[PDB]
Amino acid sequence: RDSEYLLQENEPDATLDQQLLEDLQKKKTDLRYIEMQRFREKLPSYGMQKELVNMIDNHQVTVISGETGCGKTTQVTQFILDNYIERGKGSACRIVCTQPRRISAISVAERVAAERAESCGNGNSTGYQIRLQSRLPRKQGSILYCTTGIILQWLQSDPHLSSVSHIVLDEIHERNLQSDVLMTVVKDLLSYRPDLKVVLMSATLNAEKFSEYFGNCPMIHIPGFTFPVVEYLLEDIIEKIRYVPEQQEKYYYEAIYKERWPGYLRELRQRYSASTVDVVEMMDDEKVDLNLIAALIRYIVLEEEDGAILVFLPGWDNISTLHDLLMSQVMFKSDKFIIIPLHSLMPTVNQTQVFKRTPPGVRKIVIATNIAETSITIDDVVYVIDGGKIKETHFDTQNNISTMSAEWVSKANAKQRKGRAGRVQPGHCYHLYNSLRASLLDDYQLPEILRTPLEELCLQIKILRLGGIAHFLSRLMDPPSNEAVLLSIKHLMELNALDKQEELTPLGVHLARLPVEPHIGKMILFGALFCCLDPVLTIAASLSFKDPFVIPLGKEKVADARRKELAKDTKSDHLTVVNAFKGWEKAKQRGFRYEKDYCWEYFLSSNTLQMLHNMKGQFAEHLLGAGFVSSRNPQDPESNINSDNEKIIKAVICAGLYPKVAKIRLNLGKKRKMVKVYTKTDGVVAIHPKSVNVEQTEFNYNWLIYHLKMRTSSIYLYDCTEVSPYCLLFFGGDISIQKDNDQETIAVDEWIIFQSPARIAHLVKELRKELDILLQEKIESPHPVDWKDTKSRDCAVLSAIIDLIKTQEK
Repeated sequence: RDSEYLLQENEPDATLDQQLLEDLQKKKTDLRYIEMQRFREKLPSYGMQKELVNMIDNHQVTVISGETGCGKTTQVTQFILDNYIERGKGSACRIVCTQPRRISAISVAERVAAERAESCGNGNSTGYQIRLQSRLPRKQGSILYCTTGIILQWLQSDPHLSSVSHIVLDEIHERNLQSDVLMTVVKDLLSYRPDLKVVLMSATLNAEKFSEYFGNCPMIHIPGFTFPVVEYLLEDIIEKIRYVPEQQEKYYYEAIYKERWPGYLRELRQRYSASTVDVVEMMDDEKVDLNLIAALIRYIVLEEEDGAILVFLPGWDNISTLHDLLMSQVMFKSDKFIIIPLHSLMPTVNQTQVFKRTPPGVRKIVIATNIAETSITIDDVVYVIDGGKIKETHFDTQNNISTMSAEWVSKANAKQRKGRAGRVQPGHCYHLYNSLRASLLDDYQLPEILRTPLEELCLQIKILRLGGIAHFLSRLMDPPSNEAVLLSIKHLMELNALDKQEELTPLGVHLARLPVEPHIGKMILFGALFCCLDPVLTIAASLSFKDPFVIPLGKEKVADARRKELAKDTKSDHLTVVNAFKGWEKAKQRGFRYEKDYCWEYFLSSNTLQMLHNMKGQFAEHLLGAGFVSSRNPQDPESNINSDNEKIIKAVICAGLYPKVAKIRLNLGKKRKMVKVYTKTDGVVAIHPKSVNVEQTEFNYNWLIYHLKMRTSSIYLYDCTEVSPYCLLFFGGDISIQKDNDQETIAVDEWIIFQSPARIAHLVKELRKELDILLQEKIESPHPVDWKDTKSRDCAVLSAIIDLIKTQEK
């Protein structure tokens, strides 16, 4: 599907070499092309054109460093292609350039195409490829921008990337998980592709680290900026706009801050007004001051010249909050402003705004996360407001709990955010951290591979059939600890994504093709297999990032009553989210006023709900690319035949949430205040309000599945549903028969004991085996399970599993 460009053959043609040379000379007489060349000559990269081309041509691996917007992303590919065209060998060029995000690959390809007076794709010189969407350029003498995830998928079809002549790894300083994997794969590939050219592009600082990693390959630095960008710190912002508000290693950095705090304020009084110093003193460092950002936006639009504004906020909750804060003011209601949120989980079509140039006198305001730190140009942006924070994952190998929080930005993220301005004219960057904070920021973020769960890392290593997982880890630039990888290996075995021999099962292959964590991937996969797609995607969307319920400090009683109403008799916090989501979808189409009244009455965040709606569409796209559904619509009827069956849904939840399994403790007393639990694997002992099942003294089964755990030593259960004992039997771990004696019992993972006929254990072993055969046949050419067949081997297997799950027995 996405391998169309890769699977082509690199076959240079002398006739096309002559056509490209003549076309280039014709371009040099075209007005629109000349004006683009005028802009290109202003870029710092243009002065280095001969040095860059000569160095890439003389060395297999090259490290190029330069400031943000120096021109690396849009120019280096063109310098390679145009040099080949001018030498009469343009058709020998098949250049692939990676971007960290899909919006970058699209916008950079459109910009390069425009710089060449061409449309993007359509068999022209430049195009892009992302998941399930492409504008492909011609076969030979072409440039293809894509995401690093696209190249990783390509390595499954051709581990040598045989038809690619140049591969340009951009933003390598952004040490994301996929980029570190790809970079290690490229390093191993060099000896197998002596004809391949590799270009590494990187921000000035620490660029030597990547040279050293690739055998001390030569480096070349592009100096300078195209335009100046003035930097303002928090004290400068408050002074300029006269703002008046309302009045382990990180632990020691805070002590340094607290120790230097009084002396910093003293020196701050010699340079700034006493009013602004008092405001800095009362600024809170735990959250971004969105009211300050709103006041700064007002000042820019009312006092500064035309130019778009780009705001960097940690996450979606801040973006929607600021968006509503602006839209509640009369000034921003008019069409003289266009306020555009930007989030990676938004649909691609919503993201493709922000690029259309604003007409004179109209102010564009983009509210983004760190997705906009990369080339999402545009750029008619003149003003950058850096909230000073970034959403980071932090994984504690103990308790196996990952925490997402708004951390202080690194100096690299700040420089990337400042660089978004000054791409076409002088700009301004406003940082919402004070000068003392700036001195205590890190140079770079910790690489993501050192601070996240590594289940996707191991699936990725395994699916590409490169080497053993131990040898590949040792080849990474920054290898993670062995204990973190074993925990991921252990988790993948409990999900049955790996077998006992640490080898991929058929399920693990499909999970490795889904770009989400395997627990979520297994849930949406079985939501597609069991034809209960829509409610499962809603549940999967709420397990990451969060549930839509917002319970103020005093409203627990009333909110619980509203939640038990939405729970009906499901005894399931996850189906409560389904019912809340469904009620919101109805109230949303009945006018914006009904939507607000519905969310207020049931203690719901309409902003979180909209995010859940966006993520459901992204999950369906993932299943489409993996061949498990026939369309991108989560409510497609062909994937929702069983969406009204609570038993099948609860089984799919269990398929995703195992081994997070909890046993209910029954108290002999009739009046049981709350429910006693124990999980033996965490080990939780209590269930936390506002859980629907807090006061439930009438459970149908003695087993619960859960997801969220709290980092505090006290072990709570945030959400849970009662699960059938046969769901744990089928979707669980190892099965065993035990004698009482004179009474046969079944065990799942030793600790889950049941009073069932012993032959059920043999049945589950056979149904698990049939399920593997079903998934194995899906590996070659994946197709959805055609449920209308009924008299099919795949439908009989899934029906037998569903029939076993649909069993009421305890």
